[PDB]
Amino acid sequence: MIVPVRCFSCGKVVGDKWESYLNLLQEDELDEGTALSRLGLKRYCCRRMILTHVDLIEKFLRYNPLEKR
Amino acid sequence: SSRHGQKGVCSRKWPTIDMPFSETGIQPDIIINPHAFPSRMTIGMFVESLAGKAGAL
Amino acid sequence: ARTADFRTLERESRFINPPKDKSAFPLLQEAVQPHIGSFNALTEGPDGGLLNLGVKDIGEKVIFDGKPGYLGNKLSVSVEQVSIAKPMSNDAVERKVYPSESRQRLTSYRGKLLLKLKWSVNNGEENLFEVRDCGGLPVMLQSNRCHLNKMSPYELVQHKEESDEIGGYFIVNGIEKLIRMLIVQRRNHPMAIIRPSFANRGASYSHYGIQIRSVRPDQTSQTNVLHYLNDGQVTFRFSWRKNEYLVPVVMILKALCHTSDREIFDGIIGNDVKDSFLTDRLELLLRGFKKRYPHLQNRTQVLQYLGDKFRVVFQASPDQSDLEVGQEVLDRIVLVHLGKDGSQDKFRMLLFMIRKLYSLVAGECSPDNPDATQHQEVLLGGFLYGMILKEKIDEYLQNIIAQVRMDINRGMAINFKDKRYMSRVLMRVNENIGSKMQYFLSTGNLVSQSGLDLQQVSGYTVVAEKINFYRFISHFRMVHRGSFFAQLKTTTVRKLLPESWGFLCPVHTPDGSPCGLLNHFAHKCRISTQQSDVSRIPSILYSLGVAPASHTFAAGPSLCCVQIDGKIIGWVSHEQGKIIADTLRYWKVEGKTPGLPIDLEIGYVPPSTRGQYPGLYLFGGHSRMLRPVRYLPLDKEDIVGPFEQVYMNIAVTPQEIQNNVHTHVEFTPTNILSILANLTPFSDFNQSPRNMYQCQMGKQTMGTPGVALCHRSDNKLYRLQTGQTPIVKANLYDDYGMDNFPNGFNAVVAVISYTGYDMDDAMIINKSADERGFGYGT
Amino acid sequence: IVMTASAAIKTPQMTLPIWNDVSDEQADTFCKSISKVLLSEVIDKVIVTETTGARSYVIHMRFFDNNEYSEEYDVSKEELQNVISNQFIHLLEAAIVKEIKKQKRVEANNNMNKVQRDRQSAIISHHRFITKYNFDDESGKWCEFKLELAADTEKLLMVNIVEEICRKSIIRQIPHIDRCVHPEPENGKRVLVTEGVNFQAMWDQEAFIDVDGITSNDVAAVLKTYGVEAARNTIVNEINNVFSRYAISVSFRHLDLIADMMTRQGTYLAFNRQGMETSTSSFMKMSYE
Amino acid sequence: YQRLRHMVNDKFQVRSTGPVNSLTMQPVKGRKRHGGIRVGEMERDALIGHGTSFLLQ
Amino acid sequence: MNRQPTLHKASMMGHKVRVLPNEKTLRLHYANTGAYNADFDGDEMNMHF
Amino acid sequence: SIPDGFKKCKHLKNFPLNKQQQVWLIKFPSNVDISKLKSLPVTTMTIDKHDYKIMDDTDIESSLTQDNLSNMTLLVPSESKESLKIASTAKDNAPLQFDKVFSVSETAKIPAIDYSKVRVP
Amino acid sequence: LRLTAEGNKWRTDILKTSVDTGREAAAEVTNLDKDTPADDPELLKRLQEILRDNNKSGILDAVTSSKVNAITSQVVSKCVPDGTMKKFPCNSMQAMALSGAKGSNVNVSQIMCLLGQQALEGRRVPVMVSGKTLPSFKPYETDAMAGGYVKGRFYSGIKPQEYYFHCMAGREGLIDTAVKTSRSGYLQRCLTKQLE
Amino acid sequence: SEIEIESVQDQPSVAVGSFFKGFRAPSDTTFDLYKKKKSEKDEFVLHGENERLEYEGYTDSSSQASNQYVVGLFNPEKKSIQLYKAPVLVSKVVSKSSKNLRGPKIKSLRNALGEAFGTKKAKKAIADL
Amino acid sequence: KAQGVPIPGVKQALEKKEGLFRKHMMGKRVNYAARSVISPDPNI
Amino acid sequence: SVVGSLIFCLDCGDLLENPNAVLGSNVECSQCKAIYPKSQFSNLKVVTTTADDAFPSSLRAKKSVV
RNA sequence: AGACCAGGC
DNA sequence: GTCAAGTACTTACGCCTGGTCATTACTAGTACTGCC
Ligand SMILES: Nc1nc2c(ncn2[C@@H]2O[C@H](COP(=O)(O)CP(=O)(O)OP(=O)(O)O)[C@@H](O)[C@H]2O)c(=O)[nH]1
Ligand SMILES: [Mg+2]
Ligand SMILES: [Zn+2]
Ligand SMILES: [Zn+2]
Repeated sequence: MIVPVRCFSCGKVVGDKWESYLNLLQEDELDEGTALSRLGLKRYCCRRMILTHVDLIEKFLRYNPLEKR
Repeated sequence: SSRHGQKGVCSRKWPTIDMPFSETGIQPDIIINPHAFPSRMTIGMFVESLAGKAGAL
Repeated sequence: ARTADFRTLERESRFINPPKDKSAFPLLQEAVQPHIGSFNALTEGPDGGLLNLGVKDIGEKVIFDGKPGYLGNKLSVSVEQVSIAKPMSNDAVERKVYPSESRQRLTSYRGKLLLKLKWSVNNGEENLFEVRDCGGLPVMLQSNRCHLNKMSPYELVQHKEESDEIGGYFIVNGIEKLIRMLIVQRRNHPMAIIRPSFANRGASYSHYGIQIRSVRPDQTSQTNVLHYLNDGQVTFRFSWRKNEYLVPVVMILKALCHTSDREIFDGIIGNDVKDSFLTDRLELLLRGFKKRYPHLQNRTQVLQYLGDKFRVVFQASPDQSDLEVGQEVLDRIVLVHLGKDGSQDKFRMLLFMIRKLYSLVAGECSPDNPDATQHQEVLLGGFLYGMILKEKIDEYLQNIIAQVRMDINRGMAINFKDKRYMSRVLMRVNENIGSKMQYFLSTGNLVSQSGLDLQQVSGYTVVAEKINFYRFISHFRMVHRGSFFAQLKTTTVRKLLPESWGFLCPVHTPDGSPCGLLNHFAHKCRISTQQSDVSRIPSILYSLGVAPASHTFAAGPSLCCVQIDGKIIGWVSHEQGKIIADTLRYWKVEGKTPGLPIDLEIGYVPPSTRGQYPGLYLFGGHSRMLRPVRYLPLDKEDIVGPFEQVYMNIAVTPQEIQNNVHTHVEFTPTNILSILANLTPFSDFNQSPRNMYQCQMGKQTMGTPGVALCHRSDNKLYRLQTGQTPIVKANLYDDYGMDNFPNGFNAVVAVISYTGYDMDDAMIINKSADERGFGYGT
Repeated sequence: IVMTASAAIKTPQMTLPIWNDVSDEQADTFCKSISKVLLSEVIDKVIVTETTGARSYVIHMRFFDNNEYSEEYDVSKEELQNVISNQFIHLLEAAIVKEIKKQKRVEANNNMNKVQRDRQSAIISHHRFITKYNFDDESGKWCEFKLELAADTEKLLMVNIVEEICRKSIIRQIPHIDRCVHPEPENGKRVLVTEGVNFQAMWDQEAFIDVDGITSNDVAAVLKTYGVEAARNTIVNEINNVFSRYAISVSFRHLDLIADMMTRQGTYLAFNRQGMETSTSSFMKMSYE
Repeated sequence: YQRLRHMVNDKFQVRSTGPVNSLTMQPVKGRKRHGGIRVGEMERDALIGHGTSFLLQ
Repeated sequence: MNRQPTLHKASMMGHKVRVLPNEKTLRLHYANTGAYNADFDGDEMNMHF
Repeated sequence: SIPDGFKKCKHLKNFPLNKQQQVWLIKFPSNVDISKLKSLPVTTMTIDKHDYKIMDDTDIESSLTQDNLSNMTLLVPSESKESLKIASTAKDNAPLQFDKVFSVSETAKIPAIDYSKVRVP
Repeated sequence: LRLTAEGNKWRTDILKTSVDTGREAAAEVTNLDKDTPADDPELLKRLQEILRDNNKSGILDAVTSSKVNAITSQVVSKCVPDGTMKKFPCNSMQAMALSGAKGSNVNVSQIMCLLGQQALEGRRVPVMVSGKTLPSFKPYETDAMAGGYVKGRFYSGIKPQEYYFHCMAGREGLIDTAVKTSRSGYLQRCLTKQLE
Repeated sequence: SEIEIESVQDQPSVAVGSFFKGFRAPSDTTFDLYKKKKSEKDEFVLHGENERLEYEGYTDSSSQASNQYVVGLFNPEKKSIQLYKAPVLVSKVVSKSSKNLRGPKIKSLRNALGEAFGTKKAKKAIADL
Repeated sequence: KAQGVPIPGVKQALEKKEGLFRKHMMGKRVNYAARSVISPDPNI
Repeated sequence: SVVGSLIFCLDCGDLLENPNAVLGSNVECSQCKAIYPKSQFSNLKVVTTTADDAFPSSLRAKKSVV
């Protein structure tokens, strides 16, 4: 739903790389191979988190019960 | 399950220091038996394993 | 260059702000157009939708006084217009109730049903038009009577629904019910049928017969079966209530129009006068009618005989003469898809149906397989919802006569012209039709006093799960054959037949007891839901070489018959008939012709030796099965059907085109598989029972049902916490918006015997993966 | 075998051991005598000619060449005349009279030899309303006989009538036997398999068939003629070769008791509600169905 | 992979005693009604074939 | 222990018990599964005490 | 018993009925300008720079193997130019059956499949 | 489950023999002469007569299946184990197939050599009313591929018209699994009550 | 080859009727030709009379919106032909003996057993006991 | 045996599967029993 | 007006009576009430061959093979 | 306790 | 007395889990209200 802290297979902290990854794809126009490599994701167990994370919490957060719309 | 009809219950949440590990440093997080393949002939799961790992690299 | 791609920068942007214009992923909405577009067709369209046309077929029903040899006053009561309103709530001025509010109340999202009556007296002295609300009718979501109709995915979020939320389902008592599709015999086409159960009708019944399933313009059905007798004659068969009737057809042939007795001979026999099989079996028919019925020598005397017999069971009034109730037999039973003012066209089709039955017993034809999807048609669930709405306002229009039946019998204070008398009797009848529809959706049972033209009686509604989005999209593509066929120890109805190429998915079928019976569509198979044009097509068949059906004297397999939607347009030879099957195909794809639609199905059956009955059959009506294909001269999209497909050579890939034998090619060889069958990766490498398991298990996964889970109130719901998009995925995965609904996790899977705890089918997980949130769900 | 005790078996057979002395050519020509020949199997086509105006039928029927059917079926020209005379017209009259009752709801000259007039005179004498008969006495190619009706009768088909009587008229039928086939010798022994069970009629062919080695398929037809213990032996050998096709090994101690339970009364009792009506325990019968 | 909805927690029904049926005094059908599993006809005869007879009773 | 369909008599046997501490599932050895005809794709099977 | 507008024709035109002359019933679609035509094949022809297919339909109104099977009886005017009668010229009290039936019909060329542009390697 | 470059050359040259098997088997059944062309009007007349009968089409589909299964045995006995890239005992696929751990030789035949003839209820793939077996094939062709003989291993993959024939045989195994046990379970139910 | 055309009769001159095989009539039986001036979708009515029959016909207004039948009279010595724009009329023979035969208006339970099912008859045989 | 959806009489509470002999005498629900999914286990 | 074993009326197409179930010299139409003589209705002749599939045999199968 | 529906092996 | 043609009748794998639905018309009565 939101970015997983501490990837599943080895245990490297991964959860802080998500918003830097969207920076390294949008502002600095890099492909997904370089942008995972610059974030220190060398093992492919780490590399399949940030590559394939859906980040579906942004679709959840548009249903706010505590504000008029 | 996989996406190729390879269903099966979990059997023991096997501890990390008792799992196989690579020269890369990783350890898998699902072990599957190879004997579930030849009677079932789900080679689309074998070629997904190449296509998955070549994709994440 | 990427061979495929996830779009991270696009799918994150579409999560932040949904599009203020029309929705992205429009291919997801084309998978529910058979459900949405059928409910639209019963409310709007030509002639006021398919519920105003179903009112007109019920007509006027009368009941007389006992006040004095006239009977009294007529009371020609009727309905003339039914209309559905959008759901509104009453808290003074009415507010718009949105179905988010209806899920939380655990009520039924339903709109107002408004019938207006026609309380006529004395054949038109005065009329009392009074609009009467008949309870809350359950409206389905994202139709033209739902408030989610023309909403953007931005505005669907602001009304709490979901961004790419497809409708297609009814909310009944807070439960998202859903009416299934049903596969059934094609309309307007008499298929020659061999059944051993045709011989149990009585004495000397053969096993040969023919069977047309006509449909009225309000999508209500009626069968008309001809049996062959070994005595030498034939026998019509129908059913009005839930019981059968058996008429000799020469009575029906002499009732439909004014006939010379050689017209019955000239219609069956063409120029093959020297055919001794066909003459001698026809000797028994006409002499056997003059023997049994020595009277009845013109049209108006046959018609009074047939009206007197079926008078007491058609609930005919004491007003109706025997002659005008005889036409009421013919207007509502025999080949009703021509309707009134089609007595000649009903007559020619009967003479066609005799000769096809005489050519069946001669061995010169083959029995048409009723289980093969060549001869199949779809009940859309919306048209079933209009078939049931006709017979609940037919019964309601009869309940207000059974109330002035007792009022005549018991009471006396009766004045049919009084406004307060109408307002007193209508407070005594059960007007609540919307509860009789909500009972249908909540239960599935089909309570009708005139049991409809389909076999089963239960299981018409199934709870749409929303247990997974793969499960939820699968309810809108599933096709069930019937509950008659499940409780049946045969095998040949469950087989995968090659006529289902690109219509039924070969893979997506549940293992176990519903195998072969419940099966889904290929994803490009779309169902026609509205009447395509017919009107200009005979004007551009007569100039092409067809001599018309009123100046012909032709029948039999030696010629070919030209039929647009079940009526004979004319007669033409086999050699010319194949030219104007190919010329209309070139003219319907080249869309410069103003009368041939692209959505037309031109089924040409070439002449053979003891094969199917030859003839050119054009179909353009509702409820057909259609799929796109690419036509090789002037490369464009051509839209074909199952009856059409079994005589043309479409090639599966543009490299296997062979010289001068192939006409079409598929756009891709992936539009034969279903929604769920295209999403399994490298499907052409698995054993086929293992591809059929992923279609079953993959829609049983713990995934994400939606994102409106704060505003849902469903009794059980499975949500997986952190889902991912796959590395290995088909290009249809990113096309149906399946990134909106993750279902699993890219797991580092080691194919190894290492453990001993995973041998037979078992598997194990890393422990400290599951300590880190691997595969978590609530 | 087990559940229904079907004496009306779906496909009865019979194994006939050929002797070690008689020839293989002496077998596949011997089976042409046992295997039945319908009158359907010799007729090319039947051309009727109905005349009216005193309705009168001309039932002309065309065979094949005598060098063609007597080679295949070994049917003489004289025997084909008797089946028409003494089997076919008698069954044709049994259907025409059956209908008229219930409807009330190229060739040579004639005087070649007077035995043709005499043989015509018997058919007019013995039958009901046949007024002519002739048979191809030099080639056997055609038979032709008139058939008269009155004007009271409505129209008969008399082709569908004539066909079905040709399908029921038999040239040379051994009773309850349809076809005798000579397959290849499976595991040494010479074997002749028929498509019908009649042990009495196969006891006449001593010189061709070993009569003391005839096993069979129908476990009730061998119960009728070879006593009880041959049906007990047939039921084991017919239930052994249903596990032998599928290569399933099940021992002869289970197949013995299922045999001996089904023949425990001397008759052949199934395992169903009919075969258990002869039993002491009433709650066992009240538990089954 | 995929996680299916067939968890163990919708299983592991166990009964020592509990509610009984009214007109038979037999255990009740159901996991949620805290009832027993059935030993039907196909389990009864296979409990005769061992020759054990106190296990049948 | 017992597993449906109880076709032959060796689909309903008698076992000793070793009580295991962790999770809510029965633990069967592989030699027994040839005679119960049991795979581990979600088979459940009875336990009569 | 005459419905609305159905005016009865007072006077009619010529019909010269006497290897002799033969009566042809020829079909035309409604979009054919018959008011100036000169040729007719036995095949195809040209009308307004467009080809039309022409066949022989003798074996529908009659048969090609059997005499006297005609149905379309021709109506001719009387010996008054005032009313219509059955055609009769043989003193047999039988209608004058048609000999040759020509059916002018539309046709259009389907292009052949270009095997070099759709068979992509 | 790969084969050598020598092995696939063996495989793809025995499968070239199957390009004329469906016509030689058709001309044997219909009793026309050998070396008749596949578009012979005398052949196409009698093949249409074979389709209309159930019993005459049972022997067309039995002689042709008897020959394409003889092509199958030539492929498997040459390519296995002699044309395998990794051999026994290092070949983990064939090690658990020879030793009976899990699988069979007919399974590794479909994985590594040839998927084979797709058998229906004793027959080949069922035919339409027109004579086509599928819309991809011309009406009444004497090709072995058109009657369900597929030449694609699971390692390389099956063509979309071979995939649809493999779904017919796959469903039939699931239909006999589900509904036909109601016929055998009542056999043991009748057999036990008498013998209890 | 080729066929030459002399003239085209643009007026209603002759017509075509199609009854059945073997339709004859006495020679005094003459016919009537009717016409309403629409555009060139003409709709005619045939009417005729002898003592004991009526001969009435009509055009097929559903099929004459695109057809145009023409009768020709060909000289085989020449190649010339005339063209007569003649309609083709659906026609029928109306009798006079059985024309106005009619029963009553309303002939004042078991009545639906002439057209009933094979076990509908067996159940009402039980209803008489 | 009674002409008339219908109400089950006292014969039909005995006859078939879902009767009394087959459903409640030849096979019964039992106490002291469990049922759960199985997982494989060596070291047993 | 004679096709097969049956006859029709020349004036309205009605199926006439059986000419041997009706008395001498006259056959009357039941709708026109026009009368045809019994002469010109001399004999009703009809040939009817069996359907060339009605007799399946081993010897029939050798017809097209040879 | 049933009727139906959805399943699991 | 013997043999039929047609009927009437019974069967149809085992176990396990979830959900939903469930009598309708009417008829006479007591009470509400519009009325003079
Ligand atoms: N008596 C019944 N047994 C069944 C039924 N359904 C499943 N089963 C049992 O469950 C098992 C199901 O096996 P499958 O259908 O999956 C065939 P499959 O090749 O997938 O088995 P594996 O090779 O073990 O995976 C099988 O052993 C059956 O004995 C049923 O309806 N009736
Ligand atoms: Mg299992
Ligand atoms: Zn990692
Ligand atoms: Zn007449």
